[PDB]
Amino acid sequence: RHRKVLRDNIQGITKPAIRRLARRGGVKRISGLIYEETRGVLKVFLENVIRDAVTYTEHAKRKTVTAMDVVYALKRQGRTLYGFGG
Amino acid sequence: KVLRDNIQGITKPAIRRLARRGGVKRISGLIYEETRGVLKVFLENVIRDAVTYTEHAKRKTVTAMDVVYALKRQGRTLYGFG
Amino acid sequence: KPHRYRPGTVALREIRRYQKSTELLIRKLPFQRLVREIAQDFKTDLRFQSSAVMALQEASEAYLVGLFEDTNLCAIHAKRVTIMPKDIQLARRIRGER
Amino acid sequence: RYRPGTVALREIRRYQKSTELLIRKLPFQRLVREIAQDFKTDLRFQSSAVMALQEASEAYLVGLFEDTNLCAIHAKRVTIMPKDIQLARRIRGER
Amino acid sequence: AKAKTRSSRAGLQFPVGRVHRLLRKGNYAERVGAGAPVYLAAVLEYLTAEILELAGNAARDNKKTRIIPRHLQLAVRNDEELNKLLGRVTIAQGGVLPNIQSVLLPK
Amino acid sequence: AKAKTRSSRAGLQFPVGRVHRLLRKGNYAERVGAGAPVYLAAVLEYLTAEILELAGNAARDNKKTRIIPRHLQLAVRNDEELNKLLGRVTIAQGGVLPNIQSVLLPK
Amino acid sequence: TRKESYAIYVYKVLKQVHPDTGISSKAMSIMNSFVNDVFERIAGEASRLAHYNKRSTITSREIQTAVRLLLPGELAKHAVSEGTKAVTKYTSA
Amino acid sequence: TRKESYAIYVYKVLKQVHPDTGISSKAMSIMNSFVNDVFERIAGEASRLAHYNKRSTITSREIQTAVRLLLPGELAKHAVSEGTKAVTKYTSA
Amino acid sequence: LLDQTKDTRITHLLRQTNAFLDYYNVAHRIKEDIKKQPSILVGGTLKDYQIKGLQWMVSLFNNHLNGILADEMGLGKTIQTISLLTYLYEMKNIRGPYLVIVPLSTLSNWSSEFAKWAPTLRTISFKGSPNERKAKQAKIRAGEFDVVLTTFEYIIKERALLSKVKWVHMIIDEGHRMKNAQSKLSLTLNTHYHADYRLILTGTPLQNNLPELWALLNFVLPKIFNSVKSFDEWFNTPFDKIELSEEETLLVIRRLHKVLRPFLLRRLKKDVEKELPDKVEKVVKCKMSALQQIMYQQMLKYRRLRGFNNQIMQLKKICNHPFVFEEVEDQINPTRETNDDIWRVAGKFELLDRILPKLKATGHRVLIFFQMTQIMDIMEDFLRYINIKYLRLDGHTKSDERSELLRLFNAPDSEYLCFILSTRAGGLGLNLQTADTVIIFDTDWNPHQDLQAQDRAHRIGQKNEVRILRLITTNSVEEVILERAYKKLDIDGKVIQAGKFDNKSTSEEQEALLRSLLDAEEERRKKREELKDSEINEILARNDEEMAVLTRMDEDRSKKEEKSRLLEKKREESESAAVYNGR
DNA sequence: ATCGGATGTATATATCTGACACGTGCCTGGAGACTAGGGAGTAATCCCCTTGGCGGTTAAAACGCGGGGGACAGCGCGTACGTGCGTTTAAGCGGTGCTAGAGCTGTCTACGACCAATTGAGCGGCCTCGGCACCGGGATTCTCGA
DNA sequence: TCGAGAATCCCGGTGCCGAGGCCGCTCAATTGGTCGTAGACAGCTCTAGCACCGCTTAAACGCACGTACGCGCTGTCCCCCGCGTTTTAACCGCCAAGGGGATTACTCCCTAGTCTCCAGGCACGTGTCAGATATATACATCCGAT
Repeated sequence: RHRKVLRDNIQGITKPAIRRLARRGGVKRISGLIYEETRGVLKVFLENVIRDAVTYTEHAKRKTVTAMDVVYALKRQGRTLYGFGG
Repeated sequence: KVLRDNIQGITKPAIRRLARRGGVKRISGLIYEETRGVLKVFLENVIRDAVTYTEHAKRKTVTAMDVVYALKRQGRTLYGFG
Repeated sequence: KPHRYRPGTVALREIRRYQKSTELLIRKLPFQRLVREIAQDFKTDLRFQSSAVMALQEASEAYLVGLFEDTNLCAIHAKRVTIMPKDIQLARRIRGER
Repeated sequence: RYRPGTVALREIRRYQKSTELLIRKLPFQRLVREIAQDFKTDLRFQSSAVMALQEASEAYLVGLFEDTNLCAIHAKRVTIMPKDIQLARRIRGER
Repeated sequence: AKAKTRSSRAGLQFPVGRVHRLLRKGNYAERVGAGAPVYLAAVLEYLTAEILELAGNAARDNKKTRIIPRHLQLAVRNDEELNKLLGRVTIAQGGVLPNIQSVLLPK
Repeated sequence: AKAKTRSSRAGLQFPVGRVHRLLRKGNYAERVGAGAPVYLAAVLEYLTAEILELAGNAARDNKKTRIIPRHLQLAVRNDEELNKLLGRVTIAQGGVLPNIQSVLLPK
Repeated sequence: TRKESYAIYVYKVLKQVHPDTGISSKAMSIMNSFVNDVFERIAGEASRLAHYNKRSTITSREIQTAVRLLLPGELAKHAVSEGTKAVTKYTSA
Repeated sequence: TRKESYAIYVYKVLKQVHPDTGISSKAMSIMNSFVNDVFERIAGEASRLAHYNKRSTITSREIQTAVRLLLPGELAKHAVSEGTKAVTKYTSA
Repeated sequence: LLDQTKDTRITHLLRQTNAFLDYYNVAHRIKEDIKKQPSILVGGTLKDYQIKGLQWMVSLFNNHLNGILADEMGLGKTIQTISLLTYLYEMKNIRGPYLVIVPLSTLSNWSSEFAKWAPTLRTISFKGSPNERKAKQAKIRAGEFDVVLTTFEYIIKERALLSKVKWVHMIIDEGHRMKNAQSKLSLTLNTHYHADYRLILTGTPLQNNLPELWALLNFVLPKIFNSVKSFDEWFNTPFDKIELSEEETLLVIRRLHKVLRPFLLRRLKKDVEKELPDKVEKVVKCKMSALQQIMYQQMLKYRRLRGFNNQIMQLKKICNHPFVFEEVEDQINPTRETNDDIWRVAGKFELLDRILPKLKATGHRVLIFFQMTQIMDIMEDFLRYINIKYLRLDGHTKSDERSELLRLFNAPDSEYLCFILSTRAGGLGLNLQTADTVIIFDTDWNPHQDLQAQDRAHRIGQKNEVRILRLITTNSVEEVILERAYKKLDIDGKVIQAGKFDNKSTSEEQEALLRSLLDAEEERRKKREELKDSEINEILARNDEEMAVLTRMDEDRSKKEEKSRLLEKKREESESAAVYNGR
């Protein structure tokens, strides 16, 4: 029963990684300021999704978030994901 | 019934007006064709779906409800017509 | 020396005019002739309730408008004040409409 | 030394090839849980779920950077910038 | 054997009966719980209250006693969470929010 | 009194029976016509045939005998009408089409 | 053939918020189509919930959840409070 | 508890198009979730059709229409041809 | 000349060796000579040259220096290393860890050799899933060992565990795997930390390009790879020519390994047992078939009109790959059926159609080899088309599959006359002493694989001759590669000479080999700058009685008229051949 | 200019291992077969709404055009961003161990479906007076040369 | 910078038509009843998620270094905006006439609902082989120097 306080984990997304994603996208030359912008966007997005998933969960009276929960959340927001079951 | 070049019926003055309502300040002269292109496409899609609904109901008429269901189909929800 | 406004001012009066009122900006008869002309391709000999045509017009104008909004955002992003075909093409590309 | 900007154009051709996940697990997981605490507390995640969030995430930012890149190119710059992204999320209507 | 309406029993303005019919005859599930039609009608009442309130205010600020579509448009779009909700809705006769980008202005 | 399966009677690879169950137990209408489950299973068979065909080809062109998600991604996106259909789908382990804007290339 | 609508209901609500304000016909047709819309959404969510959990019966609790999904921000908290109160008084009388 | 899927069916189809090709497990899970998806769409359209015309019963003709809405371009023509043939042979035997 | 630089390296090289604790004197400074195999070694006794080679390896690390052993296949190298070890356990009182490394298949042979000879020692093996290695690994981590036996692989997989622990002596086998220091192992062994002393083997050291002597030699001592480009001295020098690559190398052959006499060793079977009865060394020429002439001679334009020159562009031309794209086969037949001109197109196939039947009458079991696996297809279809009993072994032939193929072929009565291979593809180790006829194909980059193909046959116990026809077509790019590998044959022959004066550590021998190959270069260079059933029967005649049955074959095929080589007009086969050759 | 080093590249090896394929057994969901009836289908009659034709009125589109402000292209510069090498740390992975909590199952029981009867609210007709369009006229303000 | 003229708002008057308030009045509400069953709830098992350790090691990071690009300016050129006059084509009002929907009552058969009765699909298995990686052999590219 650890006391759980997590802070600045958003730093866990790292300039190297974001840089990689950029590469996969086809970005050529990044600007140094992006690295905060992305963390902003991402954090938002997961806020929405994790929100919906958690909601589904509590509705089912489960303490666990199954993958199906997520897939229904993404499906809810109009991003359909395949491969995790349905 | 043969209708041709009615797309000209959309006129540089009108498109210009729409631009204004949008908040456009200064148009470029080439837009006037671009818009006719876009519009023509859009109505192609919608009129398509509407007509489909109609023929399915075995009616010779396209009611407004037909359209509203077509727009609703394409993800543009319209209100006020039912 | 007749009087003339600084070009670009008359527009900025027009905008403040049109963003006010609600009226429909496309002449009926042309727009109707258009819609029917398109309709012929799919099926022929069709009937339209007037209200339906009204719908197509509503959605149309209410679409192009938003289009020009966003386009305008692009042109401004380019440090130009004049929208251009490549601007629109960018817009319809970003949204994923085509 | 290579001409700067070449090493990138090798990286792109590298990454657009393969499928692997580009974010370290443990950091990303710690993130997800940290967000989760706010809404409800004391939650369980199936590993596969976390995998899902990562998948959708990366698969989102990627498209974002694609479109952004289209904007920056439209501006006759080769370097994406915060205002570029902001334009993108504005055009799509995501916020 | 004197009938009272459900919409009254909860003190609602929407016809809880009619809702409880639409759920069934709409095939939204096999069976309709009893609390549901209530709990739904309440929500609808609340939202419609929100819109009509705002459009009422703006309409008054145009010095008009009778709400017209333009008022609805401005009520929605000016508010946030509604705009968030209605974002893909199109209101006929709606017009547009007054807006101009700053850089367009002369200086 | 010897049973033949419907999926056979039409010569289909999909389980027309199972479809005709899902329609009912899914509350998609009050009553399910008889021709429908057939007519649907046919369509599904056709589409799945399309995807699997394309991914098969591309997979062969990577010199692999066993289809993996990447192959599906490339099969879809490279084709048009599918991409039109799946446009909002996200395929885990999907990667991206190889693409670079021309102006990025050196000259 | 009698069509139906919420027009009368809407109108009552109006006279509760702004006793003095008329509402033009078209501007009623909107609020009508609106309410039908929000109804179709919330119902739809109730369905695709009860389907997953393998309940066969839409109940209140679902409708609550569905609302908590669709309504953004504070409309959640307020609306939920509303319905809660409503059903409460309902059963209690 | 036995879950169900289309995996076997998909696999048969595969061996009809490419007799030699294996299909990895995950890459099956996709095609599964896919088919369930397209099914939910087409059914959904059949519903919200039969609702409007006030038919109470999904029939073939609807499914045809629904397909003609969802499938873009040529997938329309081909798929419709397919189903048509299928039901045809079905009744005829 | 550079000899004095080599002498300054006499001092300083062995200085570095002093840090890691003529050259001949100072390299042999510690001489301990024991002329019998040790006690604990059981199950027989080594040959004179064998115990003297043992004794030699002893002398190596008496002076405490690594080395190499070049001995020919089947001279007892295995038992030799065994003896060396054992001597190090008993007479040296060392015991301790010893790291030995083999190719997989051979590891069986090795285990056997530790069963017979030295039961006295723990031999740890590896195989069979991580499971067996849980037990065995944790067993070693205990400090439990005598000998630790493994393959190339589990050096990489276990490199953690094995690298982590200290070692004494490092025995590499097949060492020419070290040929390229870019090879993962070569550098991993440096990541592997170290056994105190490292040791190598080879069947054949390799290409005269000689990073090989670099890679190996350098890997023999850290001193040496510090000395890499001081090898680039005479590796640049040795690689006019009489006064350059000869009058210099009248020693420099020596002088390189006149330095390297002490720690490199070699032998030849003709030196020790010399019981190899005989075999013949022959070649033939062939014609390019007109079909493979027409547009394929022009593939210089097809280089742009498509893959890559050396293989899909080139070797296809050579009769090697008729219609691999197969649309040419389609131009002949869609149905892929038996007829002429499908097989005729190639000197390989048609040529065999000519020559083989005579052998089918003279019942000489034939060997066949390739590199590209796919030829074996049309080869089969050809043989079946003649209805010939044959066996093939691909790269997909599994180990026990291989044993079966052998014993069936090596069955005394086996009526399959021809046996098909692709040389390096399945070569590994093998013994076929039942086959009297070897025939070679195509390019075969480097000869050493060809020497493999030969060692497959004439190995001791082969009581016939061995006929060899290396199959080449006239006016053909294969001739280029052939001659390239032939000049390789020369200079690596000079390398054999290195293994000669270095081999027996004598003098009149070493100079006899000097004059030998320095004459060979003269002759060969002087030589540098149709089917005729009579001729063929002649090159096939091991006696005029073979000229008897072969010329009764020429009584029939005298009267009988042999489905020949050239394919000569079929226009749209020409223009369409330009299509597909351009596609 | 060569040219050197890192990158693909066409055939071939040797093996390693985990993941796919074929399987044997088992169970219930699907097929066969029959019955009831209600949704569906089809004549039959009615009339509300679309379409065509019209003759006017004029607002609005079309066309011309002088001119000017934006596009656009150049560019000097300075600087933030690519690269890379040397040092550090936290991810990856294999392991151990515990148990909160997922998931299933047997009863239960409240409770929603169905139905018949009752009855009042909600919807079509049907007026009306006022909110609101619209016009004209002065008041103000807002641009554009000083 | 003030001054002029066009733009636009204000106010008061005018005239109209639909927002809305009532009135019947059909029928979809509500009451008031059983009854079959979804699902709550103990209740049980086991599994999958959490915690923690110790370990290689591939990253991440810090950093110095240089140059490619973002950018600010400029000047050249011109394409679009602000206002004529011209031409027409929409608009509005009016009409008639007819098809296409809508309604209406009628027949009938396709689906639901049960009831048995299997074999098709699912779950666990133990195997072979496709990818994985390292090796062998050439040549060709590329690129960032010369």
